[PDB]
Amino acid sequence: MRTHSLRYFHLGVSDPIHGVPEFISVGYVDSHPITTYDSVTRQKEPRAPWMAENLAPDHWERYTQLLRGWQQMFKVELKRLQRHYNHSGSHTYQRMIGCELLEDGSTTGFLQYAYDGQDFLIFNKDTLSWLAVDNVAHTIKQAWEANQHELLYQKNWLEEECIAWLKRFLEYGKDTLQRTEPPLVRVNRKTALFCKAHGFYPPEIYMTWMKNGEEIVQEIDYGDILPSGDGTYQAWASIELDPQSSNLYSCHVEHSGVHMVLQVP
Amino acid sequence: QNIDQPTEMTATEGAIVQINCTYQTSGFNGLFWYQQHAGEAPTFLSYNVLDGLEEKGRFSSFLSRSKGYSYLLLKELQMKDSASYLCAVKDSNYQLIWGAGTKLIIKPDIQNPDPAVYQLRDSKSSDKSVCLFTDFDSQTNVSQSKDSDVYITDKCVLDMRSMDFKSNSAVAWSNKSDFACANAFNNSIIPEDTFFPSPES
Amino acid sequence: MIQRTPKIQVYSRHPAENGKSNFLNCYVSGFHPSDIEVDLLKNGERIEKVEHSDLSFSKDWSFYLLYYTEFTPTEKDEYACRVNHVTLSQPKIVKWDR
Amino acid sequence: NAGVTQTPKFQVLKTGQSMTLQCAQDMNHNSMYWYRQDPGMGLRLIYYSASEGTTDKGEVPNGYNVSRLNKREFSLRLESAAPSQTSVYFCASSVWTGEGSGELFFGEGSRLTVLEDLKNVFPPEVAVFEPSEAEISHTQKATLVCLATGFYPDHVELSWWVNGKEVHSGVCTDPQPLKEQPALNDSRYALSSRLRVSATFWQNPRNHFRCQVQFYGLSENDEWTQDRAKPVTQIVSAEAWGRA
Repeated sequence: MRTHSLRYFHLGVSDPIHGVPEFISVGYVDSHPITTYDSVTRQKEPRAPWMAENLAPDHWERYTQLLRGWQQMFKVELKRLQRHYNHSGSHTYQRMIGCELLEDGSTTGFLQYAYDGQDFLIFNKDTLSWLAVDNVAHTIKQAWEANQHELLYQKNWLEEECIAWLKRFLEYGKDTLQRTEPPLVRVNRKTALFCKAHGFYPPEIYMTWMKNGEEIVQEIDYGDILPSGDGTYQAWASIELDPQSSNLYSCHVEHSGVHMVLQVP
Repeated sequence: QNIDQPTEMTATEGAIVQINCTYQTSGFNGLFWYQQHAGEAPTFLSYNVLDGLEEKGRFSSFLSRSKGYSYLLLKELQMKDSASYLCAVKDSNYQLIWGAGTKLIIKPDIQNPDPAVYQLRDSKSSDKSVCLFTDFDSQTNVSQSKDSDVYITDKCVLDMRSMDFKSNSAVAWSNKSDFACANAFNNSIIPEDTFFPSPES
Repeated sequence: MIQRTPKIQVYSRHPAENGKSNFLNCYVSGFHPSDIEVDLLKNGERIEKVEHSDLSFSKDWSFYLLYYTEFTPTEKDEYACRVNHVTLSQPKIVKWDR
Repeated sequence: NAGVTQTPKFQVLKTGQSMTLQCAQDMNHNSMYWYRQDPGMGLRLIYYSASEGTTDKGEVPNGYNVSRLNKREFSLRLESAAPSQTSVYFCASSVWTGEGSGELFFGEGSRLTVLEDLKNVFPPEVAVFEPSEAEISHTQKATLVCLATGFYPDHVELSWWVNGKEVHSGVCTDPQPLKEQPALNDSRYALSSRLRVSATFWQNPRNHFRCQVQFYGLSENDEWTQDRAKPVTQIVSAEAWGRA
């Protein structure tokens, strides 16, 4: 199997405009939303049909209760941060947790928090400690690091539980997540050569330009990998043409174990 | 999913005892031990979630995630360790599964056994005759009566703190005419040297 | 705080050919905080039937969204995507550059 | 700083009667739980409340309902009692539901017995038996015995009082009652306790010993139709004086 990841995000907002939720949580496998909860629906619900089909109503009912508890803990935690930063107005608090199962079989795990969209606290599950970015974080770090049982619980969850959930969801969603749609690749002129790929899945792809068999990264413009809307992706890369000398340019594309070369005549 | 622990264990004061808990779960988010004295509320003892041994006072708790087993180790047992010990496992959905509990019975170390069966004084408000088997060593077991009109309680440990003195006793009573302390504990195996004071004329 | 202004990219689902049905996409990304207003335009006016993904989360704590609508491209019809955010003083219009 | 407070400690109910158990915690905890404990099995969750404003069923919700009235309080309602609801009920709380390692703080327990008819309810008969003179001369100690017999259900608290003060040193009370007729489902119970003192203490004629059993039984609004006296909640005691 290729590399895969499972991640859960929380967002709290302290003074949201009317109608907008003070709390949202979304889970992802790779790029795919799999679950969603917010303080307006107050229900945890599937976001992918293969989650809805493989997890019984008692799963959703239970995690709905757990996310209502998270919603309240996030409100309290954000109230305390904003008081300690001495900040008025609307501020955000975010959490991200997850793991990756790499192609070679190795694993990774991560857990971190942000305040107003900037790193705040970062967990190291090998040294069993929290990195604090400022003195407000440093106060929280002290309280959390005094609870060594909870550090050990988080290490176990990242290393064993998260990877087990990920393998379970990967099997649920295998028709979607383990498929391969190769790219359709073309070269155009607009003076620069554009190497364009579309229709591919998974989104991970590597496109570059080589000039007389040499790669010059600082000369290449790299487009983003963008969703096409139908479950596949598109991307591009461009390089500027030298009007004073001929050169042999080639677009190189790697995707899911297959390499492609388009030599420009 | 299930969790299993022995129903009861008996050990001697001063010794060591290991209470085992094995579990079969889908997912594992940590294992708890609680103590519950008879008639009281469980109270938290320990939590393990990675492999290894954790010490706290005379109690240690061990966990092996790969064999799905934990033990609670109590060293230098005291009478006050007599209690039930409950293990509980948090499963993949963070719900606790509780073991049925292990009742730990501690045998006091009786320094100077003086086994005897005494007749207590009648109460003017009661038709019962009452007999006390007392001061025997902790290896003696007291069996239930075989006569329906004779009532025999199980042994109980009493502590006279002022004298740092412990003793076992069991009580037998009946309102039957044929009842006598000389035969009250006839269904138990009692020490050969048990003292039977003579009845009055 | 540090507020991040949205990156706005307009593009078709498939390589566009005039007279062939397609989807026009507006992918808005990299912005913080999460409140945002997005409209697709035809010849400078707002398209009514426009769909979008749920708010999505990136690991650098920013957000992204995809807005899209079904259309058939023609020679005379100009398309854009208009975005408003706390980081922008006036709405930002990005034209579909084919 | 009381922790978890639940009430009542004891209650007898007739089949079909309604009952509310109360539970409050003063620990500013978010999560609260109601469990039942029965012989031979682990605790079973009835209902829980992950946070103020939400509740959900546990493993055995049928025949029960709950109210998370506010952050502190979580009540358990038995609308129409069934004999299978005879049990010991524990309320518990924890800081929140997300603390993987978070422990439960338990209340003191509520013992409920549900009966088809209250005619099987009896208070204890209580009697005290003075020490054996042979024991006093053989050991220089003196053991009094208290017998509480014939009571049902097993809702009793036995205590010893020496010179008007409750004592615990030198006391041993059976941890479980004896069934007077072991075969019968509804057997009445017996309970013995011992108080052992020095012979010098027993031989002071002004020392006063009392054994007291608090029985938890019927209330004013339980209906009583039997010929014998209504078995209400009451204290039964017996006494003895030291003997020179």
